[PDB]
Amino acid sequence: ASFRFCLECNNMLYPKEDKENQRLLYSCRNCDYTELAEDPKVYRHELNIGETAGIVDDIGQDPTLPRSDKECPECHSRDCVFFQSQQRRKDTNMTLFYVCLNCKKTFRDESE
Amino acid sequence: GLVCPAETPEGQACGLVKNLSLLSGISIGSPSEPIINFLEEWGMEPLEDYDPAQHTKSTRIFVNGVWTGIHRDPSMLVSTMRDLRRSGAISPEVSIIRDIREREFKIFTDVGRVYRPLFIVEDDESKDNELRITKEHIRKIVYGWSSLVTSGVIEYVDGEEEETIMIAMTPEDLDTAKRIKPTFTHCEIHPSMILGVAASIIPFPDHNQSPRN
Amino acid sequence: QESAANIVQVFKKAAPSPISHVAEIRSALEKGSRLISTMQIKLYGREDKGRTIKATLPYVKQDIPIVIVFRALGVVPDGEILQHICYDENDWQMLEMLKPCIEEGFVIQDKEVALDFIGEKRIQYAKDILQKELLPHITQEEGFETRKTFFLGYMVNRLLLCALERKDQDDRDHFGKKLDLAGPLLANLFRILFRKLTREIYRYMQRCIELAVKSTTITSGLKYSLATGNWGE
Amino acid sequence: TMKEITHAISSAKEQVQEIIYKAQHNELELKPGMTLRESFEGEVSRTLNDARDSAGRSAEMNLKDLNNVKQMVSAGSKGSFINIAQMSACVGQQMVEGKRIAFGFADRSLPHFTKDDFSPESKGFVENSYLRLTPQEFFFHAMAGREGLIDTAVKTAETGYIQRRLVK
Amino acid sequence: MEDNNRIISRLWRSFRTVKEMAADRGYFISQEEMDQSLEEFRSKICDSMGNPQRKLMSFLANPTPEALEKYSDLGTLWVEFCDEPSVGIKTMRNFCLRIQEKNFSTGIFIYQNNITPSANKMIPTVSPAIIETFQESDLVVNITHHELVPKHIRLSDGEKSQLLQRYKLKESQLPRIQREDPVARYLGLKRGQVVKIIRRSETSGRYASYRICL
Amino acid sequence: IALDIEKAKVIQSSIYTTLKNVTSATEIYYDPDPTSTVIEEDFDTVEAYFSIQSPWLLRLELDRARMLDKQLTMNQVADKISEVFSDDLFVMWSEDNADKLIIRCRVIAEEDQMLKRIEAHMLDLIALRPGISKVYMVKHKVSVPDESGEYKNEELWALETDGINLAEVMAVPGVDSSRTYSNSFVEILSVLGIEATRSS
Ligand SMILES: [Zn+2]
Ligand SMILES: [Zn+2]
Repeated sequence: ASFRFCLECNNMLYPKEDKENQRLLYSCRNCDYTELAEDPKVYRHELNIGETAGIVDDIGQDPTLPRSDKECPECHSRDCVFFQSQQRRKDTNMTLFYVCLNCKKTFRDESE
Repeated sequence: GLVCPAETPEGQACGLVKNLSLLSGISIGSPSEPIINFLEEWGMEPLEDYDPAQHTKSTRIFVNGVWTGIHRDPSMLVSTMRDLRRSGAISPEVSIIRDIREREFKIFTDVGRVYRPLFIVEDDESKDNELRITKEHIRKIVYGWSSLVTSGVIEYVDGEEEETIMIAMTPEDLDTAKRIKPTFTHCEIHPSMILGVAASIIPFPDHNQSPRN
Repeated sequence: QESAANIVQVFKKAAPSPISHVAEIRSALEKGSRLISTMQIKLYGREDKGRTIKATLPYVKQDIPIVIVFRALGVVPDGEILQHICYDENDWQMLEMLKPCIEEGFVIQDKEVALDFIGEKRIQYAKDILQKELLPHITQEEGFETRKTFFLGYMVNRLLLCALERKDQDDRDHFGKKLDLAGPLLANLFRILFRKLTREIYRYMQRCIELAVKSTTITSGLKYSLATGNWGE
Repeated sequence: TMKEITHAISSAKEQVQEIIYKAQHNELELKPGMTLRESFEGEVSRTLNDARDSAGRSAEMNLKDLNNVKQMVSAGSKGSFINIAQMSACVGQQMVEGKRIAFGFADRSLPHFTKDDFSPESKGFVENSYLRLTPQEFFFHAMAGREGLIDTAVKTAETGYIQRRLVK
Repeated sequence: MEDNNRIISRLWRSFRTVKEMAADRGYFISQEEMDQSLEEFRSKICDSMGNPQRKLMSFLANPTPEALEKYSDLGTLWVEFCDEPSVGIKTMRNFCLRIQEKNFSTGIFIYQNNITPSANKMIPTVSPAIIETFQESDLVVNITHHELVPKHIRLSDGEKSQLLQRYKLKESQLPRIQREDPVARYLGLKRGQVVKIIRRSETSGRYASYRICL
Repeated sequence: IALDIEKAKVIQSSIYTTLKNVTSATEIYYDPDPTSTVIEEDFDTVEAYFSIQSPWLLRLELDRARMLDKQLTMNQVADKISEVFSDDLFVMWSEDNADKLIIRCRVIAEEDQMLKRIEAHMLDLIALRPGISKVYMVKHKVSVPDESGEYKNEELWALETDGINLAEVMAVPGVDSSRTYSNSFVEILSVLGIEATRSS
């Protein structure tokens, strides 16, 4: 989605239809500003984002994390740290995400 | 570490009455400012004027439950306060927790936080891979416990700060008779210290059915 | 005597309830009177129905929809409100959630009305409950409105951070977040006493149409407690 | 025999490391009605249990018709298999609320552990015998017994109420 | 075949059940009249395509040679069905009257989905005779048939005034049974009637209990 | 039918799966032309659906692995959907072969508000295959009379539920409304007569 606000009075953007011309508009109900549609996509629900949870480079300084001696799919190092999805869902899965002390990649262990 | 697992009354109130381990102690109540100041002068751009997008992954910092602004690269803000405590310039009683996995900085002066003591590990060996303390400090024991702390050889870890450290059991190690045994930041003074007055008199409490102890 | 104060907690509230999740923070001045009023940043609309966010303030009958709490604070435009809550313009999910909320307050467009809907006589009281009752720790001064706002933002954040399965419900029994030893006890106790002495010394001064301090309330008061085991007077 | 057992825990340890590898790859299907995660436990549990079960059984048949403890068990005057087991072989798996020692500390059993350690040495499996527990084992074990003591101190009077009612 | 092939299969089981209840109540009925296979049933109460017309199912029945021996005045019963999946207070008078004149004593309407609150508010309006209402979806399976359901039985005001003398009972001291009880309805009890229950017992083989209907 | 393995299943799925449990995501795009899309991976799905409305769109992306578990069909799924709303909601869908399952649709004064209330009414008030969730199968020990007299081992499949409705799950073709049993005695009494109730 990545929606938009508006210059002038920085507010929320509500959409309206370009009847006579057939196309999408976005607007404001505080002033008058109006801009065409950025994308035909308007709303999403999604019933897989957030597994990578904030991974500052410093994620190699959190001593409470495990050490695996594999080798990323790019730099071919041997100092990686890991975990499971941070998506706290009793129905999630258990695949390992790895970060490398020599890049900051995101390679898994998955195979399906 | 903080409370004895065994000593606790049967029936009625059971678990609502806890006894302290031998090593545990309670915080007392330090002052905030000598650390609020010590901060907004070492990288702490005050909350007052904040901009969420210019400062994206800005690690936010808290003081006794108040939000005193964020900080840019913290990795150092961290291993500076920690060096400040070990020399003894920010009471060994204060708690500092860095939760990278969320980008935040916990500051605790509070009065009533149970804490225990541990040996510091620090891979500080330009001669190998080790407990800051050595067999020279030992046999040296005008050398109290106040010095074992004023030299950064031991730290007071409250339950919160505990969360972000890695403790090694047997300092050393970490026969067909003995019990089969299976990043470190601290080591355990001694496991037999997780016990309080009560169990401390029990012989081989590590050989009886726990409910009996 | 063993739950610590001034801290953010988020709890999931059972399938049978108009509320989904809620975040709380018990607040009290570490030194000075010490109020025991907590902040409730609710989240109506169960995990289905077409999901607003309202919060509870001290002395206010009903609850207020976070948007207003912001404009009533000193932040009047949208997106400047989302400014405080969310710290990553590329997190549409969270932001989405907020959307319906913004609509709630879309009817109040400024600081005038903001502090109003909280019922000239009424508007003035609105302020009060914000400078001396609202998240009273931090400080109850005046020109810090901004600060509390970032909190209520850090809070509304913590709420969602969970309602989106990214952070678990707060561990109620994580010992680190819980012991008033002897020294402290005498404290809360002494005050209760010295304060009756304080307003006692006020009566001798309110009769002299022109010594008095009965230093027995602090001696005998202390004894009673320590003797039996009944703190409170 | 004290050896034959050790390696019935080692092998049992790997039949766990094995299904953990095969889970950290999504190489297993969800047994209808159960969560992919839950189904992971369901096996670990059924693995350690069967391990422990014979661990003791090796000693059971290893105690002659002169072993006093055995005698006091056959007579039927005190204790049972289980008892011998936990004293000469393996103490067992510890547990509260039905699941092996939780993660009170974000993603770990004790601060002495690496995050996300789902193994048995972390979730509360005391591999040691009373005759021989390691801190970890010793602790979990306590957390397990602690649950026990709990209801023996709760069901004690609520049971009495339910009783009282039936009477009146 | 669509999903209407089944809305027949049921109307049929619901039927046979009615019958059974009618013979158990204490009326005439052949085991066959109950065993009318689904086959030989279709072609009997259907029109064209393959839909069943109920207005033609309703029927009467009467007190067996025996029933007149214990219960004298037990009148004649009448079971009725209707094609109106929502029958109301109007199509009602057709029932309320049809018997108040023929003079039976037992009315039994089988409402498909539901009768109107205006309607049924005209039942206890024609005594001595009495009328009952049974939902369709509740007679698909004869409940008596269940494993746990033990056999019940009515009792002449003779067999009753006996139990009482024989046990020295004050009526109230007798185990009761609800008027709106599934079985109570099935055998069509009334406030004051008794019922002997006879079930298997892992202690004696058979025990004999009694429930009066409050 | 006693040890009829497949007969077991055949009843299981006849006794609760909702659209909500097979939908990976749902989006509402703006497509004003009822004869082509602003979407790529959809094109085909239009043209191949004109041989043997509102400009507002609503797309659903169902799960593949989820359609094999509770077992379902686009034909069915939609069939249901369609007959749920009926003549005031035109709906379409791809075919089980594709590498992306989808379902487009439109209605028939402010539509962005309506086509959103109909977002829920789709994910929480629509069943595919009440109070009867999970339903497992089991092979039980049932002693029984051999023709030759002696009692012998004749295990038979049985369906255990995870919820309770009786009056209804009783009149289902394929069960024995003479043995059914819920531990909810409260119910039993209401359905089978206080007596049977006691028994429970
Ligand atoms: Zn504008
Ligand atoms: Zn790399």
